[PDB]
Amino acid sequence: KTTVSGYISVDFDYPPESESKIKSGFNVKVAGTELSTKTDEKGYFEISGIPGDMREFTLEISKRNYLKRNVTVNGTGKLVVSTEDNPLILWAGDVERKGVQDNAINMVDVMEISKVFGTRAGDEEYVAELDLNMDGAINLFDIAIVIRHFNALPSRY
Amino acid sequence: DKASSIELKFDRNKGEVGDILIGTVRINNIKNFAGFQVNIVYDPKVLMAVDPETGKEFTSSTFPPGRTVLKNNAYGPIQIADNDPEKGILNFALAYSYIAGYKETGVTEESGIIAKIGFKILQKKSTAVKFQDTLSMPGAILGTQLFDWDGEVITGYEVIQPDVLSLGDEPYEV
Ligand SMILES: [Ca+2]
Ligand SMILES: [Ca+2]
Repeated sequence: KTTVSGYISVDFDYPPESESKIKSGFNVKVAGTELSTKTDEKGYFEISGIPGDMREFTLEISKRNYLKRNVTVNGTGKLVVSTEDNPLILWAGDVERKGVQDNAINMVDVMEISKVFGTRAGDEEYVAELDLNMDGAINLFDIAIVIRHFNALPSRY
Repeated sequence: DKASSIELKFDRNKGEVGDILIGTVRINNIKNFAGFQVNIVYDPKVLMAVDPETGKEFTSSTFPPGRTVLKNNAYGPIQIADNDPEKGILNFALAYSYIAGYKETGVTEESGIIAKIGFKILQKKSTAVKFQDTLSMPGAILGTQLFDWDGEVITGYEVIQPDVLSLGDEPYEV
């Protein structure tokens, strides 16, 4: 069998205290199989049990409110797709609406965040998953993260 | 009409080389309007997009001037520009970020100008400037997406295009 591992992270600034939540919870799935995992608090993932004859496979990387990314991997054995110092980046801001993302970052996403603009952790209307930098407030820094990759599609990675 | 629309109209549809035709993007009767994104295409070999306020040629980050709505800083208006003038694409967006405040005050901004864009005539060839769909805006309405003060997508409006800039059909008057 084949094992694949790596590191996932983000390209925006966040408080050091939030690192654990920022880097965890990225889903990684081997396409066409039931093999999957989620990243830990360092952004590390590892998937074992990939068939050895499956010499080419695709990793589907996803997280709630992130633009999904597919990465093709060629090889067998112990494969490393990224390192902690140069992680695979996923872009925040393909925001769910009624549990559905549209695989584009654009004004629809900005406006979803705007629904809870100016809220803080503790408020009735604060939504943790829309606090993109996880600093305890939903505000223009979160909107600016979306705008950084405005009009992005998964093909632009 | 009372009917809901977004419209791009030109001050004139004929001109000589070097004239700047002004395209004005308006909204009409858009209920509880709070923001938009639009994708406008043109032939960059025939027309050059220019800022009618600054006099500069459009770049990727040029937000068009001239709006008469979404100006109240109390609700945190945010401009976004992501044009590609070399490929004849303008793509820009603006909304109130603090829509809850806008809604609470309850004074709606349902009609007015959202953008003015100059188009400098490079050659006398008949051409079109139009709203058009783009892969970066899935589910948009001919490359237009309008938002209300609940932060929801507005549908049901007309998309009015400008008449053809029939620059290649300019005969002497009979
Ligand atoms: Ca989206
Ligand atoms: Ca935040």
